[PDB]
Amino acid sequence: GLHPAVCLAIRVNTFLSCSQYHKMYRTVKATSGRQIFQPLHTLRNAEKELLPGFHQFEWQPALKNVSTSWDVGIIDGLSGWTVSVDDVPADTISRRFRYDVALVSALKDLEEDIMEGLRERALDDSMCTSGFTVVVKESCDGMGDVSEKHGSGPAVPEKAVRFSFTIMSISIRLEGEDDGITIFQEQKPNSELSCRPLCLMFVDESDHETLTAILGPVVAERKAMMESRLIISVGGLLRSFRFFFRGTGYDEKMVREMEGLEASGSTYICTLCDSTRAEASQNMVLHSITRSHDENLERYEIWRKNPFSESADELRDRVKGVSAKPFMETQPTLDALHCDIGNATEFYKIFQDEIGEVYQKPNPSREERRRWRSTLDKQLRKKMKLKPVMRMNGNYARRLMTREAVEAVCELVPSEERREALLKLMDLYLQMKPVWRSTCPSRDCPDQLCQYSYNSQQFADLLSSMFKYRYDGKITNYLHKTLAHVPEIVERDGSIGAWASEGNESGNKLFRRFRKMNARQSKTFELEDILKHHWLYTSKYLQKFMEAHK
Amino acid sequence: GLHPAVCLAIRVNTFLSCSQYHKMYRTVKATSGRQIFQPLHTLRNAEKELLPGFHQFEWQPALKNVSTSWDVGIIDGLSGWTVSVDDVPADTISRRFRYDVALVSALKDLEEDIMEGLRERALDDSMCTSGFTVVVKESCDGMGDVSEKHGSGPAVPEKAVRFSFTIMSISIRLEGEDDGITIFQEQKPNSELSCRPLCLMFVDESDHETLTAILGPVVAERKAMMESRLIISVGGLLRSFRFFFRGTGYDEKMVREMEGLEASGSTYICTLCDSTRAEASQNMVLHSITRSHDENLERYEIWRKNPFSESADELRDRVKGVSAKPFMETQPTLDALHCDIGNATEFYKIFQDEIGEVYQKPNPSREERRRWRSTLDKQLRKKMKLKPVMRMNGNYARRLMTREAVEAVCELVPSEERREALLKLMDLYLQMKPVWRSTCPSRDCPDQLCQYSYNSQQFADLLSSMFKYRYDGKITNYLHKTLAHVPEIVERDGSIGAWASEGNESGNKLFRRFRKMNARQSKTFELEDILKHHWLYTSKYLQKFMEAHK
Amino acid sequence: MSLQPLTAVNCGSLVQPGFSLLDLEGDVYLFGQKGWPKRSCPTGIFGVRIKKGELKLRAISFSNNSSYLPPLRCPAIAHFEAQDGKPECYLIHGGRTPNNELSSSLYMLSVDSRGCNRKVTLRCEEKELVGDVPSARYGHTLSVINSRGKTACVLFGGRSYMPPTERTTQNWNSVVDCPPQVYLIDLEFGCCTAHTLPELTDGQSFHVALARQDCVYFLGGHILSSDCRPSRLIRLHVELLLGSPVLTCTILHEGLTITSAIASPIGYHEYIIFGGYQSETQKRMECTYVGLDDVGVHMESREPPQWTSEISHSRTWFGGSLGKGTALVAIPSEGNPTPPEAYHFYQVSFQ
Amino acid sequence: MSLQPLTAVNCGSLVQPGFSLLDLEGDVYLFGQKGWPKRSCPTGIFGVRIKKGELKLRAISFSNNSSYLPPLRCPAIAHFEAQDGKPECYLIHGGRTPNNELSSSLYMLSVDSRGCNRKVTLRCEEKELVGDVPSARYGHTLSVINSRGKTACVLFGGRSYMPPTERTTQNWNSVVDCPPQVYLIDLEFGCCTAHTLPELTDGQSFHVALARQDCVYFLGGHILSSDCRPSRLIRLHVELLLGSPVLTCTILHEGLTITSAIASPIGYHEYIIFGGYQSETQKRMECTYVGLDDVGVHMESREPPQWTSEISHSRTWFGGSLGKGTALVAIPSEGNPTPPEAYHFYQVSFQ
DNA sequence: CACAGTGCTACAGAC
DNA sequence: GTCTGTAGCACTGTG
DNA sequence: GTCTGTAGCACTGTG
DNA sequence: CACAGTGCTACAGAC
DNA sequence: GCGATGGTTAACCA
DNA sequence: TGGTTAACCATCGC
DNA sequence: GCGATGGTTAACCA
DNA sequence: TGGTTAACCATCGC
Ligand SMILES: [Mg+2]
Ligand SMILES: [Mg+2]
Ligand SMILES: [Mg+2]
Ligand SMILES: [Mg+2]
Ligand SMILES: [Zn+2]
Ligand SMILES: [Zn+2]
Repeated sequence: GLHPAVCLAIRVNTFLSCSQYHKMYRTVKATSGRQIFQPLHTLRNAEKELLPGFHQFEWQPALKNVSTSWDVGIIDGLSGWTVSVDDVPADTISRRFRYDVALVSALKDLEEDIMEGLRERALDDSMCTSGFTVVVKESCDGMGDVSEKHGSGPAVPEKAVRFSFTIMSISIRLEGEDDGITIFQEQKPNSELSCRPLCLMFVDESDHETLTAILGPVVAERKAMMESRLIISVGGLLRSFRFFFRGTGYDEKMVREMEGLEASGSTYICTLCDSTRAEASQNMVLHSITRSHDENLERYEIWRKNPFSESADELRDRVKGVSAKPFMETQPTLDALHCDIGNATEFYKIFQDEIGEVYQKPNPSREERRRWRSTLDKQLRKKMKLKPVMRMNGNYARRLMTREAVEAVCELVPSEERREALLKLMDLYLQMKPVWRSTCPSRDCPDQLCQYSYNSQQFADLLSSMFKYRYDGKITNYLHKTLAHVPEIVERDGSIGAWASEGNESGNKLFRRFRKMNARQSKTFELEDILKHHWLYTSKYLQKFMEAHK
Repeated sequence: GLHPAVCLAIRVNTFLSCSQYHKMYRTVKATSGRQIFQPLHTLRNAEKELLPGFHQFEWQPALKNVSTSWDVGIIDGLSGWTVSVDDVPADTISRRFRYDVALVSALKDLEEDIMEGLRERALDDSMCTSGFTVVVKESCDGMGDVSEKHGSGPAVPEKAVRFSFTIMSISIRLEGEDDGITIFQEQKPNSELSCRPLCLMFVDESDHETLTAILGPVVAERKAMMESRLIISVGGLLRSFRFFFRGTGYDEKMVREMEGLEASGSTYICTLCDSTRAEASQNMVLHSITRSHDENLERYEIWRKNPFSESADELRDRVKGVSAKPFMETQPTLDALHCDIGNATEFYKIFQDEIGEVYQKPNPSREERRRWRSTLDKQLRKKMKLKPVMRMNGNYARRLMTREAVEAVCELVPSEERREALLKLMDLYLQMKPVWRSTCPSRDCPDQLCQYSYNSQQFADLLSSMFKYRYDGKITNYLHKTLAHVPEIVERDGSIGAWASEGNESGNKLFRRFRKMNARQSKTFELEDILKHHWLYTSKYLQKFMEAHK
Repeated sequence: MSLQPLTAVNCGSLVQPGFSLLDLEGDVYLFGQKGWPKRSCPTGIFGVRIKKGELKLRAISFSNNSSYLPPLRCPAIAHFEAQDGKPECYLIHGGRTPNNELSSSLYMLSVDSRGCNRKVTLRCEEKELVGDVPSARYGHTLSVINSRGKTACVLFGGRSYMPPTERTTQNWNSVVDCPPQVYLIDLEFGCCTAHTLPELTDGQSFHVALARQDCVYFLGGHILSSDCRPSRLIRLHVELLLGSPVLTCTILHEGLTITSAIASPIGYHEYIIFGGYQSETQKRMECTYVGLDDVGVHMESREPPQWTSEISHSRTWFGGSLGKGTALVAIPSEGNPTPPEAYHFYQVSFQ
Repeated sequence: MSLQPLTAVNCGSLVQPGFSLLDLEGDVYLFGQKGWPKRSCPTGIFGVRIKKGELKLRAISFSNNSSYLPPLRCPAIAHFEAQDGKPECYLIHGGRTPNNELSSSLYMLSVDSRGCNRKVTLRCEEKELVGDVPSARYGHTLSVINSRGKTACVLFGGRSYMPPTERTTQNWNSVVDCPPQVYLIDLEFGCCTAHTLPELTDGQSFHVALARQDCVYFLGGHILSSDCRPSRLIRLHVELLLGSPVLTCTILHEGLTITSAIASPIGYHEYIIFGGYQSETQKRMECTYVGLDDVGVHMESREPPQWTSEISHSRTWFGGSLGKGTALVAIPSEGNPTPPEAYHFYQVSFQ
């Protein structure tokens, strides 16, 4: 017959509801069997191994303010809310894995592949056990429009925030004095099967009380985790690891309320640097990264305290937009996806503006503006094959950003110098497009990384020259970032778009199916099985069972 | 290994994407195989023996103005719109089966069970092949909110219309002089697995142009189909069938739209009778069913021609709601689902009214109405375990009208002779619920059918006396029908709920799962696959492979 | 010769690609709303008034004597001008019903009484048709002729559903040009006799007819069989004689090729032809002044109103004359959430 | 006594179950709000006005020399009355930060300068604390005392997160009553000394403190150790003498058993206690007039206002005194689409 | 430069 | 000569 | 004595 | 009186 | 949540 | 006055 | 479609 | 005058 684990992989990888899988199993058993598939119960006990709270492990030194028990599974995210009618309400439904246990079950999942690396690298598998380093991308995204279930209660919001992490790489260092050798480097970080769901809530991310009240313990786990080395028995030998966290693949609204900024359309645009709106439109390309987490903290402390006794606006100008207190560190960087979409919405604006001629008529009425858009979308429907979307998805963004698509707009634009202007513009943008999209720019697209700065100078001078009528005193957030800070963060991090929110947001799609297809389903246990089945979806130990190579 | 068809039904009946099925297949083959499942191509080959346009059949006499070719599969529902720019647009995308071919597949697929009926009846399978009669419930429903695809075009609405049919029964009459004996009586018509999708459109259903355009051919082959008798070789013997057509399981907006009546809240509130609102409020319970298709046509001619030369309102009062011309004949009946829902929304209004005393205060401020709904839903969720809902779903409507929930809202209303007023009201209503909603009232719940009229009298004058402040000059459509025309119909049919809109509007869930996971997906090719895979879902021959004697 | 953009305010939802604007006794009336009449308008006819860039529609009550016609999409419209003892009619036949069907019942529309606030009571009398009746057809044209001195109607063009042999469930919504036979329609009584003659080898469709003093000029139609748009121009000459009518027709060596064209009567018999299409993709831009001389029709190309980008790049467009040398056109608009005004409207004016 | 139903108009989203209403120099000010301060109100403090059933909130600018406090949800509020040196201040400590934490820093809020038209500048100066300092805690109470004749602030009650050593990531939001030690807070300088009570065997929370000359009455509040609400009433009597304060506490063992009570001053020292809860499924409908006699506190039951059905059947409710005998309460509302204003508001008044 | 599908026809590599 | 398996196609849904 | 299979639970989504 | 699930614990019927 | 009916009231053209 | 007149309402069903 | 920023303009209480 | 307070619009990101 079939091995139980292999079968279980057949199940979770093909998206099979346990009910549906029991249907199939029963059938093939009763009809010409001699059963092949293993019945539900052996599957259920076979997956005990994969889920967190299985493999025994220990940190050194022991974590500050964390439980030492390693067998703990799904926990209600409340983390002890005393549910007094008098106190803050219990409204939230949440289920999360305790961070470190999730981490070990995700990494002990890669034991085979890190052994693979150690063998392939021609390193001794027995030698150098303690010199491991592990780079991990954490991510968080809110997802609206989640149907509430009738249930027993509690009455709970229709928004759901989903929080996850992906293991990007593991590299040896010790002996020392080296680059460190990369044992494992994830091939497709932009895949949903590379993303392991950590936590599940029903909360709006604009509701700060509740969100901080759930995610607080998690962040604590992080601040502890940055120090101690992990210790796991792996591949037969007990080895010691390290952990590097990159908070990345957040949308900007989320960065700003989590990094405690004033958001998102204010006169202080950039997360990374202090430049104002008009100040940034004045000179675009030249900026240096300044603001970080520790900085945001000291800034809050000099806002809340306000030692020099400045009034509202001068104080707001001293701290450059730090009002709220940041509770979470985020490595400074630009999301590939949302920046792409942002630039595409700005270009949507520009195209709209060149349908009629809007630098000749400084303030046109709303009517012929709607008229203009209808023109633009009729055209974009004909050529480029594009439905007039409500909110702009990244797919649209990728389809409209081409020389090819810009051509469709070139047709309507009345004059030649403008028609040529936005074409030249798009060419300039596409030459700089892969640097924040492509996985590893250093190699994949070397010259476009080499020539970026000059090219952005070109672009910005095109704006300042022929497009100034729009960009006189203003420029968008993301467009600013992409015309300023790309070279810096690439030559620092080494990659961008490798760190993209793409992996995480895609995860949201899975959530929905899992909630609908693989849930209980009731408000008591839903997140239980969503989170479970999802974590079982991402596991490489099942996935290479599904490879069954060739 | 195992049989191709059995496997095909391991897929279709478990909701398995062909790609996913191929994933699993490849895995179980490569790992300890000795392949078990059949590769995709023999599945695709196997399902050609089910889908319509397979089995050869013949009608006598020949169907008027319909093609005689029996092998035809999926047809684009356009029926060849000439797509001149200058004519009416080609905007709609549609895929339908040719009606009769669909039927013969959905029937010869019941061949095993019809022979089963013959041998079980201890009838001789060779004798009496002519006297077969088949009663089929056709249905239609609009489903809003369908995403466009970016596609090549054409520009197409975000609404869909899904038209289907279920075979309800087959009975033998000949020799003659008898009841006719029921060979096959469907056990669960309210299941989605009993409803076979016949036609699929992307069209708004309040768009009469395109709806009548695409759905026209269907109705025509209907008007032909009710006359000629079908002839099918079945069980080795060529046998002759008759067909009976019950239009049922339509929403009322759809009804009114299709018979050319006023919609839906007008002064003529009845599909099955001529009474106005006031006339219905005065004497609630006594009405005799009048309305039908043929004289609805005569009515349209009276309106359009206006032979006696009458003023607009005098003419509209004479012909009583007939302005438009009826396209399609439907049986004069009450949909179970939307009636449960509509009576429940009426009751929602009555409870809401009985929180703050609304007969003491002839009119409220909107603010205190909002207040009343707030308290109502807060308490309802507290006890009855019901979240507040934006629309009235049937499930909510079922958890709503009970003694439980009424005694839940009886806590709020301060007056103690009003409490047992609406309580006794609900008791009466519950006592009259199963008569329309049961599958076969004559059998299932004989005394409630027996005592209906008297009971509805009680209900009615309970309103007219105690509740009159609301019901003085007005009442709900559905609430009118259910207090009048239930007894008339269930002795004209034998059931109401058996004919309900459940089978069809459960089919929407399947439309969305299939389009989303079992479609192409390109705007051109998608409907083909939704419709095909769905038809394959409903097939009995594929379904009975899923127990095989449990 | 300029355009102004219009806002449709409320109720743009009742305009659809096939429709008709009837100019009689001053104010002009929209006809053929989308779908069956909602009881906000039990008649199905809207008085349309344009003030200060604003397009407005108003319900028109019907007189007690009237039959209430369905909202037909592409009927043949002919203005029957005021004279003894009729005045004054808009003749409509037959269009095609919202529940998709073709009428083949000729409606005679007229004004009755007013105002008092300048309401207009209208009356619709379908005229029964004796003799061989013109088949159900749509998108054709009909026009008025006056000869010695008897007045009648001439009916020509259009398409129809397949004849009840080729009739099919698979081929239904597929149409075909009707046979090239004109119908001479005596407006009293309902006798309409069919007529034919060799110079018509095919049914033209969506063509525009113009009528002056017992002569009718048909601008290029759309032929389905050979799927092309003849630059040929039809001229028919009818002599009404007791007891038999004589029709003689001829061709113009060259002329205009356009389908689905809008005609606005600027002068006496001279209309600016706005025009729909030169081709199955490319739509007609240049506008053509068409005068009618007793010698023969002639077309002077007029400098086309400067087009805003939208109306120039549209795939399809439609409209009708408000009259007064002024016409209304509409461009289908796309974006979501649906505007929900399915059409942007433009007023276009000559002189 | 009666209630007037209120409409929230705009700005209804800035109230959350924990919050404060400070009555000083005429108009009363909403303090604490959902989330961090937005730029519509960089301070976070809102002036509130009620006119003709309308509840209005407006921004309050801060003076230059001021600090800016976070929107604390359940702080201990004490009105420090007009006297030397600077009138008149609302004392706030320490609340719970929207980014979830407890501010252990005590804020001193004073009125600074008006006008002109309905405009008041407020100055927020946190007073640094030398000690012996009190822990971060929330939902407790703080009240003003005057003894011979030196003035101080008595601090007691409340909850906190489990002590740093025993706190888990699994048990965090586990929250325990703080130890039963009062703090005597000298308002200058920041020295606030801890003091232990022979009569207090348990930590109390959401209790309601009242105060008059050198005396404070703690009206009953929730205990999380035994999960019960004591009917007993706490009396404490402080005597401030150089160089050490002497506090004595006693019990009067019959009184109200309540949690989260709204105290609205009507007369000189006599508040009405509106009041939050009987049991944890039960909310107090019965309103209690509380006078303070030098002999001892006494409470007469007042006939409760007629409760409309909604406020009668709600699960939870909250509010604060507008002052002058008038108070504001709020009932959480639900239906979808969301209300959007999550709370309906009621005004309630004595006499 | 997201990714893992989405079902089907086309055409190759395999006994 | 039949059986089997991946690539081509345009486009998806998560933002 | 282990293995296997259905029932209990509250609630779904299509309206 | 919709229905076929929805995953899991409970407890029976089977070698 | 969208669309259509019906009547009350209120804006406005003559 | 008169008929809009756009509006706003509550009504009814999807 | 939703929430928050920011500037111009406009309603309104003194 | 003055700043409410609305009100609207255009900006910016989800
Ligand atoms: Mg979000
Ligand atoms: Mg429906
Ligand atoms: Mg519908
Ligand atoms: Mg997001
Ligand atoms: Zn920047
Ligand atoms: Zn009736």
